[PDB]
Amino acid sequence: IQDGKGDVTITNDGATILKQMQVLHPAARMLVELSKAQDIEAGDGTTSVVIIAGSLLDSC
Amino acid sequence: EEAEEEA
Amino acid sequence: EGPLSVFGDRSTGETIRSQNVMAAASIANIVKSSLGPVGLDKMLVDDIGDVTITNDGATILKLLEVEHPAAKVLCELADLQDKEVGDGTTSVVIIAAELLKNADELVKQKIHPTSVISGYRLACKEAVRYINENLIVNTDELGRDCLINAAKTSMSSKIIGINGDFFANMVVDAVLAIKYTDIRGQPRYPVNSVNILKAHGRSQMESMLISGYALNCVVGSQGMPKRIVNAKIACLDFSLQKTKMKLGVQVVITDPEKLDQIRQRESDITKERIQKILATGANVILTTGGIDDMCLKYFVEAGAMAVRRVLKRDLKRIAKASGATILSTLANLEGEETFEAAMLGQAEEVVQERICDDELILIKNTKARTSASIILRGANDFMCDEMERSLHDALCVVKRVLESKSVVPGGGAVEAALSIYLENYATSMGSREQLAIAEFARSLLVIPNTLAVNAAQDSTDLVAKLRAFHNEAQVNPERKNLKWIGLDLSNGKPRDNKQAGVFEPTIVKVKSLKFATEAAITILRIDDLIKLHPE
Amino acid sequence: SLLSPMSVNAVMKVIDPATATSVDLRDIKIVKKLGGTIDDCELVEGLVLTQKVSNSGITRVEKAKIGLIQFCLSAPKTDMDNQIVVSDYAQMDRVLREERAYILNLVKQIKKTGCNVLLIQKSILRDALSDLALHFLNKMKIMVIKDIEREDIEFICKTIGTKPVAHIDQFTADMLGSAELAEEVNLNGSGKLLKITGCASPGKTVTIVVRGSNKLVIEEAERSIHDALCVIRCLVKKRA
Amino acid sequence: PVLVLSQNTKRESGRKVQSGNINAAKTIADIIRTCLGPKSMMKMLLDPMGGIVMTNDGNAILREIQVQHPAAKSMIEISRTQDEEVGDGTTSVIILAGEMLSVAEHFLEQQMHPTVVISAYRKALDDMISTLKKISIPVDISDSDMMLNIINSSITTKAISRWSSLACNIALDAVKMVQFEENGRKEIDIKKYARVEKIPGGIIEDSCVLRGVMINKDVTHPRMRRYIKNPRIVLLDSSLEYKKGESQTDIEITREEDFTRILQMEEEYIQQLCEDIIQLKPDVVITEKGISDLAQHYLMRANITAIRRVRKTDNNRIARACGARIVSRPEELREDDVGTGAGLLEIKKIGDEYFTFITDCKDPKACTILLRGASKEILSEVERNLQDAMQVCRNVLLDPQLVPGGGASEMAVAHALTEKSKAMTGVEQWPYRAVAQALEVIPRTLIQNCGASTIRLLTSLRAKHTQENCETWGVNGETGTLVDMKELGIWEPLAVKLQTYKTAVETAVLLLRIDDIVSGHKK
Ligand SMILES: Nc1ncnc2c1ncn2[C@@H]1O[C@H](COP(=O)(O)OP(=O)(O)O)[C@@H](O)[C@H]1O
Ligand SMILES: Nc1ncnc2c1ncn2[C@@H]1O[C@H](COP(=O)(O)OP(=O)(O)O)[C@@H](O)[C@H]1O
Ligand SMILES: Nc1ncnc2c1ncn2[C@@H]1O[C@H](COP(=O)(O)OP(=O)(O)O)[C@@H](O)[C@H]1O
Ligand SMILES: [Mg+2]
Ligand SMILES: [Mg+2]
Ligand SMILES: [Mg+2]
Repeated sequence: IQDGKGDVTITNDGATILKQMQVLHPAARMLVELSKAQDIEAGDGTTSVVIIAGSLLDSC
Repeated sequence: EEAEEEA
Repeated sequence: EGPLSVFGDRSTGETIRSQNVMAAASIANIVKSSLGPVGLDKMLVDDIGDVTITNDGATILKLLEVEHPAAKVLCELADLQDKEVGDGTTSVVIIAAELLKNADELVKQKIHPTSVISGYRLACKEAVRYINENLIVNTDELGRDCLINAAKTSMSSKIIGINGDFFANMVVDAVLAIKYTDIRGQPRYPVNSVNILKAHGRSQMESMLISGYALNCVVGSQGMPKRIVNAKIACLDFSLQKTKMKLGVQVVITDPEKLDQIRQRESDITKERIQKILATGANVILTTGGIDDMCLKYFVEAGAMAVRRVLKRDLKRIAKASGATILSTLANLEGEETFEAAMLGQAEEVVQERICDDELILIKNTKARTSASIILRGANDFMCDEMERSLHDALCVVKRVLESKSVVPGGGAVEAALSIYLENYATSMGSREQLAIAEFARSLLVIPNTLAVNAAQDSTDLVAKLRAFHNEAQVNPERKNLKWIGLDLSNGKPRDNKQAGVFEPTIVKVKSLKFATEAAITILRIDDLIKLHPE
Repeated sequence: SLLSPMSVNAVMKVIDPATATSVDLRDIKIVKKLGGTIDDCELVEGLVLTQKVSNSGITRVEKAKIGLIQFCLSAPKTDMDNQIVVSDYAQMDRVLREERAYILNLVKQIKKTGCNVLLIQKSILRDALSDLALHFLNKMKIMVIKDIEREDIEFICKTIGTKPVAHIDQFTADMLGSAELAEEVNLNGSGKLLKITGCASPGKTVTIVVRGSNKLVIEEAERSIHDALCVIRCLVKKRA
Repeated sequence: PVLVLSQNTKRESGRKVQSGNINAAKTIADIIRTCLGPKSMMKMLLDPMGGIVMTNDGNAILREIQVQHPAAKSMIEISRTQDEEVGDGTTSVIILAGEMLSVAEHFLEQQMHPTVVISAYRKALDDMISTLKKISIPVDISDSDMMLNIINSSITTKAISRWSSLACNIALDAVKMVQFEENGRKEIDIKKYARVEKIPGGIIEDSCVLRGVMINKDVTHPRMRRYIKNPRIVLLDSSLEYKKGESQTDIEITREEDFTRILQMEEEYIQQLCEDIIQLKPDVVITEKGISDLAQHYLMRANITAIRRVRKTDNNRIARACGARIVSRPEELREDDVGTGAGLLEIKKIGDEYFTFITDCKDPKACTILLRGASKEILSEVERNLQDAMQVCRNVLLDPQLVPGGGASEMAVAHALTEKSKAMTGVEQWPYRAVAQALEVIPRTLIQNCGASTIRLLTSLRAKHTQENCETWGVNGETGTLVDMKELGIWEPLAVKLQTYKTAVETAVLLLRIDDIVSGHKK
C-alpha cells in the first residue's frame, strides 16, 4: 500500500489492509469496522470474519 | 562517539 | 474496474512481479559498471551545477532520487551495509538483484513462492556455515603484511590505487596508533577518532600523517605568539566575555554614587577568572565559546595562545589525548572557585602552520596517549573528497580485520566454491527446494562474470576454468589447495590469490549474504500493489 | 522456532495462572530498533531505554541504586512573579555565591543516600538540570539520565520498584530501587540503548526488542508478535 | 498514471563521455594559448556589474567565464589551485594539461583500458621530478643582482616590462622588509602586511614603497598639529566615550540634584580616561572606535593629536611598523605599549583628499606600496603584476633553486624520458613516450607566438638537445632563434615547475577515470 503522502506499507493483516485502503461505498465502510471489532475482541481472524460476512451477503 | 569509557 | 471503489490504482498478478524485478534490475545496472579493480567512476551534477565524482555505491544511491519503493529497498540496503560494515556496498545490491531475477523465473513456472523462500533460507544457512571452512587465521600469517595486503585490496579500484603501499602504510600506522586499552577482555580500535583534513595543492604523494592532532583553527589575535615549545593546555567549555546578570536579576539605582563600581565589577569578574587561570602556568587555552577583545589582551601580554570556537568533539579528543580535563565551570566542592595545576594537559609542541594560503594548528607528541591525524593533498576539491571517501573504507577494513582475526580470499574464489558446493548439496534434498537451492548457487556466480566483463575478457571461458578447478578441489582431497585460485584481471587467467595477497574480512561476505537474502525474500513476498492518489 | 517461545514466555511472565482471567497487553512493551536481522530479536526481563545518558564518562555501574526525580535541579524559582533587585556592587557577587551554594546543597543531599543512577522527568517550564548541577553530579560519580517521559513513569515504577520523589526532603534511602546491572550498549551503527537488568524487586513486566534489516520487515514482525500475544491472551480468557 | 523510477534524470555513458571530456579540456586550453610568452596580447573582459578587466593573466581570464561542462569546471579549478599554491604559471599548467589529455584518446580509441594509461602517467611523473631535481642550479640569496635578474625574468612578460628596474626594486625591498622571524623558529613571509594603494593620477614613475604606512584619514579637530617630527604613538581598541552597560539597569530619581549629578559623572569619567591616557605623555592617539568632543577638548589641552575609526588591519600594520601594541583598557597602559620607532608623521593632500603618512621608521616589519598612474584599469593590472613578482620572490627565498626557461627544461626532461623508455617492455612504453613528447607544447607555443617556423626550429632544438652538454639551450622569444640560456639570463624557480607538472599530470589522471554522467537530481 502506498499512501497519498508517499508512505509505504507491506502487510498481511486484514484489518491493517482495510484501514489503509480508502473504500468509498457506505456498505464497504462497515466491513472495516467489523474487522476492527474482531481485532479488539480476539486479535486474530480479522480476515475470515470478512470472508464469512461477504459469503452470507452473497448468498442472500 | 564509540569512545565512552572510564573518562 | 467497476466495483471496489478505492480512489486509486491497483495492480495484481505477474504484472507487479515483473515490474518489481525490472526496477531491481535497473538499480543494479546503474552501479554494475563500478565493480573490481578495472571499474571506472561516475560524475553527478545537480540542478545548480555542483559536481561530484565517485564510485562508492552507497554515495551514488544516496545522491540519486528514486520513485519506486522496490528500488528504495535496495537503496536502504546499501545504506545499512555501509553502516554495519563499511566495505562491499556494491556487491550486495548486485547479489540481491540477481537473486530476485532468478527467483522470478521459478515463480513464472508454477512454483509457489513459499518453497522458493524456504530454499533460499536453507541455502543461505548452508553457505554461511561452509564459509567458515575457507577461513585464514591472521596470526598464522605475518601480521604486518597481512594487514597491508588487506588494506591494499580494499584501496584497489579507487583514485589511490597505484599509491597502495604508501597509503596502506599510513592507514595501518594510524589505526595501530589509535588503539584503545579496554577492560583487556578485548582491545578496541575506534576509527573516526582520527581527523582527516583536505587542502588542495601539491601531489597526493605529499599527504602526511601527523603524530598528534590537527585543528582547523587559527590563533585568536595577531599579537599572540604562534609557536609554543613546552605546552601546558587548558580546555574550557564556557565563554570569556564580560559578565551579564541573568534574566531574573535587574539593577535599580536610587543613589547615583553607586553606578561606577557596578560598571567596574562587571568587567573585573572576568579579569579575575583569567588571572586565576593564568596563575598556574598555562600556555595554551582552548575554548568552545567566544573570547572578548578586552580579554584577549591579557593573553597577549602574558605571552600565551588562545583559540576560540573549537568544536566539542575536537576538544574531547584533544583533552583525552593530552591528559587535560574538560571544565564547564571553575567551581569546586566548596563555594569558592579554583583552578588546579593538576588538571592541565602537556604537549611537546604547539605550532601554527601555513597550508596553501590558509592556516591550521598542529599539536605534536601528546604524552598521555597517542593520537594521529591525516592531511590530504590533491589537485582540487573533487579529488580531495574522493580520496577521503576512499580512505574511510580502508580504515574500516583494517579495523574489522584487527577486531576479528580471520581473512578470506578475494576475486570470486569464494563464489565459485559456494556455487559448486551448493550445486552438489542440492541433490540430497530431493524436493522442490532443490530448484531454489540450485538457483541460489547459480545466482552466486554473477561477481566473477561482472569482473571479467569489466576487464574486457572472456567471461564464459574464465568462469568455466574457475568452476573446473574448484570442482577438482572439492573432489580428490590431496588437491584441496586449489580452493584459493581467485582471478587475475590484468592478464586474464587464474592465480593463487592467497599467495598473491588478495584478502577480505569474512564479515563482509557473511553480512552481505544475510542482508541480500532478507531483501530478496521481503520483495518476493509481494503479490499486489495499491497506490492512492495524492490529495 | 525463535519467536513462539518468546511470546509464550512473555505472556506467562505477566499473569498468575492460578487466578488470571484476562491479560493486560500494555504490560508488555515492544521496542523497534533498525539493524541486524529478525534472528536478533530478544526478550528483556528488565528495563530498556532508547535515550542516551547526559553524563560524559560513566557508562557502566554494578550494584546500582536508582532514584526517580520529579523536581528540578536548578536556580530557585517561585510560582509567583519573582525578581531580585541589586543596588550595590557586593550583591552582584553575593547572588552568584548563594546560587552556587543552593545547587551544591541539593547535590550533597542526593549523594548522602548512596544513589548511583538518577532519572529526571521531562519539564517544559523551567530547566530541569543545569550545567553546574551536571558538573557536580559528574564530580560525585553519578550517572544522570534526563527527559524521562511523563506517561511511562507508571511502567518504570512497576518494573524497577522505585518510588517517585517530588520534594528533596523526602529523598531517603528507602525510596530507591536496587538493580544488578545498569549500562548502555552501542549497537554496530544504529545507536545506543540503556539496559537495566537483575532487579531485586521484579515486577510483572517484560519487554521485547525487535530487530530487522528494513523498516517494513520490522513493522510486519511487530504485528506478527502482537498477533501471537493476542492468541495466547484469548487462550487464557477461554480454556478451550 | 506515469510509472517512473528516476524522475527526469539524464544519463549518458560510453565513449561519448570520454570524447566530450577530452574535447572540453582541449577547448579550455585553446581559449588561452595566445597569452604565453613575451609576445602575448591583452584581453578585455566585460563583467556582469559593468566594469572592464584588461588583463593578460591566465587565472584572471579564466575566473571571469561561466561554463556548463564539468570538465571545464575542473580545469578552471586547477587554475586557481596553481595560482594559490605558487602564484605563477597559471597558463602553462592549462596548456600542459590540455596536451597531456589530448594525447590519450589515440590510445583510448585503440582499445586500451584507461588504467594502463593512468599507471604510465604516474610512472612518468616520478622520472620527470627526478630529472628536474637533477638539472637544478643553486642560488645565493645574498646576491641582490641575481635576485633582481630572477624577478626581471619573471616580469619580462607583463605590461610593467617598460619599468622593470623600478618594479624589481619595489618587490625586493617589500619582501625583504616584510621577512620576519619571531618566538620559536617560525620563519614566515606573510604578505598581508604589505599593503598596496592605488591613487589615480600623476605618473607611473612616481610609484614607490614607503618605510611606514599611509592611511586615508585626517585629524578630528583643526587645531591639532599636522606635522610631528619624532612622535610617540599609542593605539587603542576601545571608544573614548560614555556608553550604556548590558545588565539591564534602570535609574529611579526622586530629588532635584540627582539629574545634574548624573549628568556630571559622565564628564568626570571622560576626564579620568583622558588623564589616564595623558600620564604616558604621548604625541599621537590612534583608535578604531569613536572619540567624543570632550575627550578631543582634553587631548588638545594636553597637546595630543587623535585619529578616529581606523580599520583593524590598518591598526595591526601600524602596530607592526612602529613597534607599539594595541591596548583596550587605558588603565592597563605601560611604557612597553608605547611605540617610538617612527620618524615622521605627516598629513598631506592628494587631489582634494587628505592622507596620513607615518614614515622614516627605524626597522619596520610592514610596508605600503603607493602606485600612481593613468586610471583604475592600468593600476589594477600593475597590482596583479606586482603580486606575481612578490610571490615569485617569496618562492625563491623559501627554496633557493633555479632551472632554465624558454623550454630548455621541457626539452631536457623529454629527452631523458625518451632515453629511459627504450629500456622498457610492454604496452606502457607507448604512453610513457607519449607524455614525454607531449611536453614540447611549451616551446612550440613560444615559437608560434614569436612568429617563426615551428617545424624547423623544434627539430633543430631537438637535435641540439640530443648532444651531451646542451641542457640549457632554448628559444629566444623576441627574435625566433636558438640561444643558450646562460648568456641570455632566463631562470625560474624549481617549485613553480614541480607544481606545474604535478598539477597537470594529476588533472589528466582525474579526467581519464570518468565513464558516465548523471544530471538533474535536485540535491
Ligand atoms: N499449517 C496450516 N495448515 C492448514 N491450515 C492452516 C495452517 N496454519 C493455519 N491454517 C489455517 O489458516 C487460517 C489462518 O489464516 P490467517 O491468515 O491467519 O487468517 P486470519 O488472520 O484471519 O486468522 C485458519 O483457518 C487456520 O486454521
Ligand atoms: N587485485 C584484485 N584482484 C581481483 N579481484 C579484486 C582485486 N582487488 C579487489 N578485487 C575484487 O573487487 C571487488 C570489490 O569491488 P569494489 O567496487 O572495489 O568494492 P565494493 O564493491 O566491495 O565496495 C571484490 O569482489 C574483490 O574481490
Ligand atoms: N625573454 C624570454 N624568452 C623566451 N622565453 C621566455 C622569456 N620570458 C619568459 N619566457 C617563457 O615564457 C613562459 C611563460 O611565461 P608567461 O607567458 O609569463 O606565463 P606564465 O608565467 O603564467 O606561464 C615561461 O615558461 C618562460 O620560460
Ligand atoms: Mg492469523
Ligand atoms: Mg571495496
Ligand atoms: Mg609568469
